[PDB]
Amino acid sequence: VPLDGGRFATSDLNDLYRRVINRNNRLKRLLDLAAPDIIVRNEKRMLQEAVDALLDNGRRGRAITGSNKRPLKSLADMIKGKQGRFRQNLLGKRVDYSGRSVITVGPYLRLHQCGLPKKMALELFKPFIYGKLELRGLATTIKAAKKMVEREEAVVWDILDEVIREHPVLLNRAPTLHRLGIQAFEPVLIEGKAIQLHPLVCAAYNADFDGDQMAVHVPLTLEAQLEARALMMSTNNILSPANGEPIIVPSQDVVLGLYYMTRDCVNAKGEGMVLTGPKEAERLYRSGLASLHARVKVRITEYEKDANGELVAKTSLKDTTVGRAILWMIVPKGLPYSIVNQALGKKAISKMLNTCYRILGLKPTVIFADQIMYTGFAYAARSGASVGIDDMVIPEKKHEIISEAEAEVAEIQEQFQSGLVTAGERYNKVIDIWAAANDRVSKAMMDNLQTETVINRDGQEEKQVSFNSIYMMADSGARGSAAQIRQLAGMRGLMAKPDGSIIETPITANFREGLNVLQYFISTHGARKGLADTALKTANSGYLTRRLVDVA
Amino acid sequence: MVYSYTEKKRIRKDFGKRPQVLDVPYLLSIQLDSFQKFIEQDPEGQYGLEAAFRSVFPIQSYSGNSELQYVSYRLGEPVFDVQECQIRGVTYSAPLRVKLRLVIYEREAPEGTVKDIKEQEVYMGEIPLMTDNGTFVINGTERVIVSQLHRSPGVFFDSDKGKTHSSGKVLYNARIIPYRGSWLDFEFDPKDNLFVRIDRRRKLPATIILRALNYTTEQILDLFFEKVIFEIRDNKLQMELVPERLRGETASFDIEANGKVYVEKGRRITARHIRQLEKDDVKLIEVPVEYIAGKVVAKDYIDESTGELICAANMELSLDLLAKLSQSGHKRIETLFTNDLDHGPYISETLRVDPTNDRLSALVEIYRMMRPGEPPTREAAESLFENLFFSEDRYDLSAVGRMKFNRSLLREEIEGSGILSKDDIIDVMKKLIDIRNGKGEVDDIDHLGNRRIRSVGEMAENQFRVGLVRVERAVKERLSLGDLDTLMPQDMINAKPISAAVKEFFGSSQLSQFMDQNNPLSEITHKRRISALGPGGLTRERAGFEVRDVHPTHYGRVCPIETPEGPNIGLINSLSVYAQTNEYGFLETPYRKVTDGVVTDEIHYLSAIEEGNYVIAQANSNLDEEGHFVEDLVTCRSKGESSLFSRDQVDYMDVSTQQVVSVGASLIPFLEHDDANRALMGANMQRQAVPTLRADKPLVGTGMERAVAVDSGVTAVAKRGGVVQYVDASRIVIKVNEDEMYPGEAGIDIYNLTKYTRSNQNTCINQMPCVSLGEPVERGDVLADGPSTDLGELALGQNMRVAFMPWNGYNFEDSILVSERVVQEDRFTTIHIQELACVSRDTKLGPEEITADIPNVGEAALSKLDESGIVYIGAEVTGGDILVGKVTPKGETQLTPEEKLLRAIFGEKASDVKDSSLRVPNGVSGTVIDVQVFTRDGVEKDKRALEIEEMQLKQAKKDLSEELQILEAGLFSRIRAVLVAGGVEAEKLDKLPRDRWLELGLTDEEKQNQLEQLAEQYDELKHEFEKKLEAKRRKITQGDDLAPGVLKIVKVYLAVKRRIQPGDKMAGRHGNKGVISKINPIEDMPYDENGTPVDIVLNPLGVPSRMNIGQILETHLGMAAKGIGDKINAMLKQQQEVAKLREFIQRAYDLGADVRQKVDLSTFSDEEVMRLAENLRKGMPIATPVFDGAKEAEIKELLKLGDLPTSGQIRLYDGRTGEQFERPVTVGYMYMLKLNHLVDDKMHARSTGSYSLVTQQPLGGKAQFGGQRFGEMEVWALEAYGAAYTLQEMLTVKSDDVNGRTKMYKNIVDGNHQMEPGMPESFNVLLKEIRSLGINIELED
Amino acid sequence: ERDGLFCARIFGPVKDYECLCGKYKRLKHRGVICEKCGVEVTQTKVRRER
Amino acid sequence: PVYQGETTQTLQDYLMWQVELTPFTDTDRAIATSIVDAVDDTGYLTIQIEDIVDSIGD
Repeated sequence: VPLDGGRFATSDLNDLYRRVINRNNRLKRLLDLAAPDIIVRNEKRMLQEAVDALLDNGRRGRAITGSNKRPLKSLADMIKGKQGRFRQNLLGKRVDYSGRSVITVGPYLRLHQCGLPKKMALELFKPFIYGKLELRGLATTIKAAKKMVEREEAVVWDILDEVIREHPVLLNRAPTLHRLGIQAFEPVLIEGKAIQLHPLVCAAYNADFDGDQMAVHVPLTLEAQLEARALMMSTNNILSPANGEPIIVPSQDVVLGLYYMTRDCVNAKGEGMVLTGPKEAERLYRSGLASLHARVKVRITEYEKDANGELVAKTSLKDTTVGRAILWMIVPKGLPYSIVNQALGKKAISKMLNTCYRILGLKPTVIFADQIMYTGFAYAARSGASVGIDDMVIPEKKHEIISEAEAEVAEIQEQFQSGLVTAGERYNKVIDIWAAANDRVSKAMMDNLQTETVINRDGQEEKQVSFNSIYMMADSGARGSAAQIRQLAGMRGLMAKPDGSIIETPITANFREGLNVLQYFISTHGARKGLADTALKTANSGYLTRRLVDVA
Repeated sequence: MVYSYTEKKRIRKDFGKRPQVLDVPYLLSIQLDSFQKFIEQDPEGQYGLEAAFRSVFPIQSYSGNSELQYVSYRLGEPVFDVQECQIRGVTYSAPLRVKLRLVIYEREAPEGTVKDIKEQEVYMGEIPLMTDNGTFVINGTERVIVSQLHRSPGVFFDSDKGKTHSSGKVLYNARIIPYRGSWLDFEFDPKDNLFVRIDRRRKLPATIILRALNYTTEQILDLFFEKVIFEIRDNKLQMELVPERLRGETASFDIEANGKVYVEKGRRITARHIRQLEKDDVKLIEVPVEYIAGKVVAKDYIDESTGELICAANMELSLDLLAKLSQSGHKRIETLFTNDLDHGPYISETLRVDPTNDRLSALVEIYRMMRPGEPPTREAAESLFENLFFSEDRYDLSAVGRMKFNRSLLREEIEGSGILSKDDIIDVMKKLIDIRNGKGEVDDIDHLGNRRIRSVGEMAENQFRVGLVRVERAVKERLSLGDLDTLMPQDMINAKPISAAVKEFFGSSQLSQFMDQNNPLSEITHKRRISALGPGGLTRERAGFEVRDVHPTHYGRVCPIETPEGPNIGLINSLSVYAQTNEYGFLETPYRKVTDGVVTDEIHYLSAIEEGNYVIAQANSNLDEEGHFVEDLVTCRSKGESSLFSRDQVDYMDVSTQQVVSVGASLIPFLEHDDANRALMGANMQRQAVPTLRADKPLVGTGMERAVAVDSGVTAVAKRGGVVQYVDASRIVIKVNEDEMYPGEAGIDIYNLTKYTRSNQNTCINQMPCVSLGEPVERGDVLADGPSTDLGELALGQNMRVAFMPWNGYNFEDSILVSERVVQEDRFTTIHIQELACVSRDTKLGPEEITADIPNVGEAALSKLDESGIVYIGAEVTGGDILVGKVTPKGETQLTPEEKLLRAIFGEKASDVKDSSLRVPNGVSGTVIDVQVFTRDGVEKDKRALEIEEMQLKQAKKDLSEELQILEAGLFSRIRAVLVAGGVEAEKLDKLPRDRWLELGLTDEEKQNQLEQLAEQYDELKHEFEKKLEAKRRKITQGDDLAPGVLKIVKVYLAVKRRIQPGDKMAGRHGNKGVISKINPIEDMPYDENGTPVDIVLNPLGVPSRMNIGQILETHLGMAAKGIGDKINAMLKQQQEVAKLREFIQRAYDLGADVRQKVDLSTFSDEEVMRLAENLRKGMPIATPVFDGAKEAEIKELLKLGDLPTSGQIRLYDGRTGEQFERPVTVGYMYMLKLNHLVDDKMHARSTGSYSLVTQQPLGGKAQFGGQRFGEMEVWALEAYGAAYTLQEMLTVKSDDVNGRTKMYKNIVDGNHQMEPGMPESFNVLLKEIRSLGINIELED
Repeated sequence: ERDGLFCARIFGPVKDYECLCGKYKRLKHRGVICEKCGVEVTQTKVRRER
Repeated sequence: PVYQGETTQTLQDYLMWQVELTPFTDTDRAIATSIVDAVDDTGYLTIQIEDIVDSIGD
């Protein structure tokens, strides 16, 4: 351990060695002088103890250091434990070709691409660029190629583009529980310092785009590239190895776009007329039709594989909407028309892609998936969904329900003070009454946040589904759920935070109005418990995975 | 009315629905309030430095007739100030000198003193002084010692329910921990066996410790057990009956109460019969004989005639013994109760297991048990047991343990001794047994009444006491050997151990760490944190789960919001804005006194315990005009559970709504509209807000931002504010008025700004002025604005126009789309002043002199260096170039002809030195601000130091000149006023003073005298200034003290500048974080009819899943404020009249309920109105309290006022296609904060570098070229794929194999693309390490 | 030092092809033991295998 | 502990590094090391040229 120079400050591994050496030396020198039996016995006992402590200082050793009371590193602790030789000889050693760049998003990439910064390159594919320059004659020697790479001329970037043309690369994230955490991609040079990533494969790495550090490994040999192309390539593993279900399914934005582009209204702009089917896209970029125009007739060519999987065409002039008609062009031929003529939620496109992979194949499925992602991003950008303070409304009968509940609680406590009801019975009855009140408030919230959008017509009332952004982003399945929306308008609930004990008075506020200090303070305990539980469960899950893998 | 003319430039529109009674404290008096008593001279030796001397200083020699007395101590003046200690690199401390006394007594004479040596003061080390605000200066750095939370010393009763044997029982134990000494526990066994476990040792036997205190068996039996009555005469067996004690389920037989039988034999028990027997007089009644077999004897009884050992103690009586105890004559044999309900035999059940019965045989068993190797010799068995926890020198509780002990046992007296007594343990065990029986409640562990905070005030004292008790031993051993001799007081008192202990405590410890200088909020948060880790408290970080949780007592003493989300969650806490330390060390909180239904303006600081006795209301309760309540049933807390109470039962009330909020979580707008998790993460990310070039005011506002900024100790204030005369980019002078100044001073104040100085995280600390010229400044007003500040308020980030909408999937999940107009406008641009330094390291063969003419280097590369070899300040050093030339003198050779010829050919190069300069780290660039240089005093160098020297000196020259300059004028003025009507002209005296022409017949009396007097004064002043600066020069050129080998260092400060990029991570106050995804041009950004494209685009999918309505409200308020500011800017640009503008401002200010009053035209002089309107022409700031912010109706009204849609949404167009969005999108200006984690600071890649000597592996961290660990989770993914070949090439070839990586490199350069496995080096290292023991292992075939 | 830890005459030499003595300091002598100091001049890599 | 004694190059290993990259045959490579190993760190080689021919053993 070479220090500043004054004191060497050795690694305390030869200290036990020099101790044993000098102890044995003085013992051998004393043996030649015929020492008394007690002295030589004590000296040999000390030598035995020193030799026994040299091998391991964790058994009656209690060895200290010159600086502090640190245990001396023996020849048995550096071979076991979390930090040791068996965790440096197994897969615990650091490897070159690191990566370590922030992950961003990219909507122009495909299922088997990744944005690789030009600055991260020229350092990873360095021996490859050297060989390329040596074979192209522009590099007479190795020192010349190194000098040309150090100066970063114009030619080395073209040589790099030529080399990285069809050379597969692989990506890896630090937390990798399942095998999907390590996939392969075709690297594409992009100016910048961050690594782009496909939005559909993000779910595979379980990221949330708050970019952490990543890892980019480069296969050198030919067989490694073959394995990364045929086994580790993202276009090969589409289903999950745990239940055989597709995981490349679209996400919130794509789901939201596909749900907004597939929605029927009552009286749209220029509805009723008959359309050819490929003409709906023309009136979209103009003013002759709306995407949400219902009761529209447009023929479509449905291809079936009845006769030994041969494509047979059939036309029936089905009634649909402009949006679904436009989306049908994205839909391949080997799919029917009864799969897009619906609300098209989150599970809808999931089972659509599942049936597509089951019937039509892998490559057409990947094509359909990327096209779906493209059109979903496009329609979600064209829509312009936003969340405001008016997008949520408190039920008008909420104050009355709360007054009735508090009057019932007052009657219950009056009966308790009268001597007819005990403490536990009154407590449980108050809990049940508050639960019933919360359930009724939650039910009344849906009365205003669902099918409560009346539009003028011949009958002046039709009661169609609402177009609230909060409800459209929830019901579709993009992001959030009904329980979370309940806290936005209704009441949060009992919130039994301390040790699971339920409080008699529940929080009767919502995240839109102004909560009280005490209510927020009470609610804070649940989040503190939840965060600690989430922080603690990770270690247990890791230990369980480690043990199961080591056993099986 | 309004005040603070400095603050009166930009008045913030605060709402404040609830009034304010208690003003916000200094908010940073905890570290300085506890450290002040450590140095302040106290009248009595109770606490501080006096308590460290008066405790254990008067030590006495071993009968050597010597005494050590203490008179007083004093702290000397520091050598340097706060500024020079950080520049040079030396610690900031003050020398300690104390006057001692050596009293020697002559032998063979009682109280006979011959002489004393109490005439010399000894210096004992330098104590590190404290800076102006909580911080310390050590080795040029700035560290902070966080206060630690510890359980108060005292008696605690744990429960451990359902964790003993999984049978359903509980073992009520008891513990007593002192402040300094050994511990003591009393464990309970399911078999009703007590333990005396001490210091977590093995399970001790039963209560033998009481027997070792001279208490025999009969004494303990009479103490813990009570004998009611017993009598036997002529086989009558008559005993008194008590209804309270002698009871049970049923009775066997023979139960008569003075004739008539109340409870028949074999009958059910009735309370009426018991009441009738207790009411009537009942004497001793007869009892059967079968009860004698069950009851146990209490005391030892013997026969009158025979004195044998029959009828011993702790032995149940039998029938066979009855006869032998009937003829003996023992008529009264007291017994026990033995009731399984209340009075259990637990004490007697454990006494029968004691191996010894006598005190002598008992005190020797604990000696061989506490110490493993020790024989019983009757020498140390008593001393060690008395010195373990009964001696003052080894046991103490600082009266806090005594207070908690007297409070837990219902004792009234609070004064006691530090050592423990017998009755103390007696009462502890009695209360433990009572709690076990069911008398008393179990104490709470995580309760704040049991916890207390320790700052440096009571930690440096303990450190000094530990350092002094070591020198006490040396003093004792030196006063015994050679006492009868005259010597100096500083004979053996060397302050080496004390200094070493102080340095180990302050410099490098577990509580002393570098402060966070990222932002003014970061440091003020770090100074107010509370940790539980360190030398005490729990055992380690993996201690428990129920401790790291919020408690109902955490209402107004700590912050349940601010806490990390890592492995130490819950352990770290934050103090509230109204929290305060108690005298003992507890936490107090203020509450208003509510009497007879009205609220009194008086406040009281209630503690954790006292708060549980009274009824405390809420701050969110309505208040009448006369201090009454609107609703009779107000929500109040009584014992933790809040409920409705009447207006007469209310005792106390909260102060404000932000009492449960800390100093950082209170800067979040609409906190109640945010989830407890998002607000938490937003307050956590707010600590790391990186400053920018121009801090933009938080138009939204959250509250006491000005207060936080002025109390963060980052800006400059104006003490004794008078009139300003000279302003500059680094210097500001202020002329104090005649009222706020004292005589004997010139009357000027000087402030030297801090421009571009490094911090603990390479963040530049720049300052900016605020006044232009001749502006009246009051006392306490902010003069200079530092980093992240604006006109005195806090500004961590910048205002940005946002729009929640999807945009081509660039804001897909949490990515923040940023326009190109944000990089162009130089927004979010940060400076980074990193600075490396090259040493000298003078060897023994030669002194490597830093030259400017090194070998193996072209003249072009040496064109940036100086004549002494040092990079010119201002040079744009980039890449890797020479920064500080320095050649090491390599041991030259002898003859060797070639050298001789070579040497002559060139000269002063061949066989001379080995070039090794600084060289800017491969990956660093930027102009070099300035270079510092320290040289060992006495070295004939100072080449480029001279230039620097002059600069420093020059600054000081003028610094003290101005003050003197003004003084001179007065002198002449006085002389000119004294020369009035003394035969002197105007121009004559104006042309040249010359001491008023040597008093040329001014009055020929007092005139000359006055002149003479003035002359002396004038001359005196001259000499005064001369020596004043004389000392200054000395200190400046006093030299520097480096290490041993080092000769002369030269630190160079670089200075980069980063704009934003698609890899930067920004966040907001609400918790919405994310990285950039693309920098799109201005045209692609959405817009509307008017224009002004948005700069930032966010994703609205987070709002439903993450309750963040607070950010929507912030956006709306920012939009309204910007609308009002744009209207004001338009009115100013149209050059409208002042009356219309003032009316508009008054109308925009006075909108709302009767919550605040503010009117113009009453104090302003028509000139300050334009100044106010000019500061907020780009938008006026608002202010909304933490839990008392504005309402939706007020926001909608403020939106309608600004001539815009009341809803808030607006129809935006498309910047790419050119069409219009059918759905309206919310717009507005929110606040964004830059973070520290960037992409140009962590990104690194490599293919081949340097590996270690062990197993030949590369480096892991961010070295010059390092890799990343390929863990088991990665290979487990690859084994289920078929990457066996990839695994084979990644495990040996590119990681461990030495020849393998080289052959792979060769094959890739050639273009072969093959692999040879070979064998890694880690397996060989493993085999070599295994062969080192008595184990054989070798590879076979 | 002589006959100690990290010493000569064992554990390979401190340099490539030269003993601590100062003779046979080149590849001309590879498998011979110097008479001055008995240090093999085999290789430096051999130090981690002795 | 601290057994991370980072290694280096300097015209012995660096000189040898270049040797491999270039196309030198077995007899030439072998010879190369002999002369690349007689290169004194200070500057030039130690022994004469003829020495080198005699230490090939041919």
